[PDB]
Amino acid sequence: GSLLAKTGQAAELGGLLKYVRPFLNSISKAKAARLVRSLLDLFLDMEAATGQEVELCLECIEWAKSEKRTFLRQALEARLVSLYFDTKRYQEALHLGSQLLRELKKMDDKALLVEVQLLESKTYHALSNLPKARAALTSARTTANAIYCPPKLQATLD
Amino acid sequence: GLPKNPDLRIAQLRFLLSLPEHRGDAAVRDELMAAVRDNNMAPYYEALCKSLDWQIDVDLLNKMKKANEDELKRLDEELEDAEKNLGESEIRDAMMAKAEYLCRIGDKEGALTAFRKTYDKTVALGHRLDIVFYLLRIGLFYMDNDLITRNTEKAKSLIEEGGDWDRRNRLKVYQGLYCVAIRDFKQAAELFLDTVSTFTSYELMDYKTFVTYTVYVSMIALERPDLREKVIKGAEILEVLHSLPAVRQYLFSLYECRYSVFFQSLAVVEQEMKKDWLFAPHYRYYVREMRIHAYSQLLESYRSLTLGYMAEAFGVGVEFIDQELSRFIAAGRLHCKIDKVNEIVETNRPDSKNWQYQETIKKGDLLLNRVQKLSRVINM
Amino acid sequence: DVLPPEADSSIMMLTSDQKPDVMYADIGGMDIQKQEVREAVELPLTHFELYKQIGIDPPRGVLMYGPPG
Amino acid sequence: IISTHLAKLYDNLLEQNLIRVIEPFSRVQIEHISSLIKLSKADVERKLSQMIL
Amino acid sequence: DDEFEEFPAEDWAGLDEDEDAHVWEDNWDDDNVEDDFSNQLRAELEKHGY
Ligand SMILES: Nc1ncnc2c1ncn2[C@@H]1O[C@H](COP(=O)(O)OP(=O)(O)O)[C@@H](O)[C@H]1O
Repeated sequence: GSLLAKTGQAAELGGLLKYVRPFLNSISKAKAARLVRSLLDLFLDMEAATGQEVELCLECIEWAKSEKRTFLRQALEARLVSLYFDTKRYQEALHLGSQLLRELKKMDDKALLVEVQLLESKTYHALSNLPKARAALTSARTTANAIYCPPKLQATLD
Repeated sequence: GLPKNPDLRIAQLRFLLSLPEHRGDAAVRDELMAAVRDNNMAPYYEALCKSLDWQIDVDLLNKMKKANEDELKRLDEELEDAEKNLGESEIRDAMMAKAEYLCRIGDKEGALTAFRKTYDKTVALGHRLDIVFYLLRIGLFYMDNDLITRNTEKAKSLIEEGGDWDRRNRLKVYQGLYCVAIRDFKQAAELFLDTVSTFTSYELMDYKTFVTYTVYVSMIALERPDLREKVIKGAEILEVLHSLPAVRQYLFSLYECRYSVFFQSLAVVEQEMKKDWLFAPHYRYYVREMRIHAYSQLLESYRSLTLGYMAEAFGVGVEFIDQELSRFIAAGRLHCKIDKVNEIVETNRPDSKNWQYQETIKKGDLLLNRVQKLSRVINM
Repeated sequence: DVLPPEADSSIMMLTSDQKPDVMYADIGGMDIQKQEVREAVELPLTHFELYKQIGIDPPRGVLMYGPPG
Repeated sequence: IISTHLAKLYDNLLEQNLIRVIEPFSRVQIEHISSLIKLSKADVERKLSQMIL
Repeated sequence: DDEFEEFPAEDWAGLDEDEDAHVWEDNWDDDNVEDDFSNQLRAELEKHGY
């Protein structure tokens, strides 16, 4: 995956991701999930196949749901909220963020909640929704008090 | 409150098939697609005018209507005969089911009868609110402006006084009376900017349609004061204009006072309002009033703007703009005069003192008429 | 005559309204709780109509028995 | 917050230049105003309008 | 109480329809007849060439 990212390959990386699934369902859930996240991010980095990225990640989310890896599928849902904001998606990003918030507040994840709230504030600002953006950002601060030194995340919040 | 909303849709489809004959091919298709469904035989005495007397579903559809209505009637007979449930009991919701059958299936007459019956029977807060809402919805369905006025009067007078946080669920259609009528200038807006919907997408066919009504009403309402801080500042407003680009297009065109795109967008707006049953200002306040406001805004802060250049700054056809200005000056607004021998627009804007003086003398005329009438009242 | 003003009769502060001194989220204390305080502002934040209908009885007196912290 | 703020600042400079050059004149010709501001006529007229409306 | 029928009481013999059956307030201009404005603007665009 590192060499594929260095060269800029897309089809080979997609095939490798679609192939490594048995190895994913054979090891620690957290390690496999983070490997999946890293591979997906590296694939989405360079080659901008906007007609394929969303569909591939949605297939990955459906696969994670079938594997009952709830935190994995939630992480990819947050990643697609980020990709939706990158692609200037109007309200589908919004309802995906709302669904993520509903699924996550019942849990006690914190990094995902901060990222989701920050993305919601970002998309409110993109749609020029200033008061809801302010409310979401205040909630983002209230949630982000938890992580003490997330050096990237604190810069994002600021 | 979901019922009578698809009924509103079929009513608007009948409007689009009947009043504009330009829509006579796709209008037939949508009318058929929403009338072969929804059990439209009793609500087909209105549909027979445009299409055939009855579409070819007669046997099956009438059997379905009669069977469903007979089943609900049997249920109502059981509740009202075998059981003596009175007042605060389940007979109230039984008669609500009766009215729902008579409305969503049968014609409006039986629905209105069942409504008035249970309204006179039970006067509880929740029941009364629900039935007032249903009466308003069926009135705005069948375009009985008399029924709409009646239910609006009773609700705004006493029904809404008892019980709160439901007026926020009702004003959006309680102001539909002003919406469907000509009064889209002040009252409709003042009570209609409230972005608190009783349902996410219902009543007025959508939240997007709700917003389009808001935009039309505000555009009729004012021109460009701190409207930036009244509606433009609205975050939900900006979001829904992002959802609707052309709507955002003409709204921002009016706000920016760019007439070149404004007139084309305004013609598009008038065309859209034609495809809408809320077309009461067919010749007064589609485009003529909005451009009266726009021309006032333009020629104010101006003294002598040339016709030939204001024409290209406001579209094309110098003769078209000249005749429009003449017609509107004859109408009364556009406080200015036209120097035809030199083709100039010499405005006459009164000072604050002068215009307000004129307003006071007008009101003095009206009140002298009033006091003369009252002097007639006395000494007789 | 009856004197209309009442606050300056004995001073004791006055209308600290219409003035942003410290807005809200700018506070450094985050919450402590602050949820019972948003609860206390619910009544100023309209919601007196929603106190009824729902059947709740909104709080009236809020004592904070804390040190200058 | 790049194009929007740059446009806002540009409007600020336009308004400040016009207000700074406008005090002496009880009535001034707008092409002279445009000459002082070093711009065309239509844009200067549009800005002065949007200010005064 | 009398209706003053001595003055010629020619009641309106239509009894067919109220043209403004609703609360709409008309204006002297509102009742002019034209092809609204959309068609007129289309004709203007055509005569100017676009
Ligand atoms: N962001 C902040 N968060 C918490 N306390 C603050 C903040 N900013 C200022 N303060 C301090 O809070 C203090 C209020 O203290 P004080 O009113 O005397 O306590 P008490 O209300 O118990 O008498 C002020 O003196 C001020 O210095």
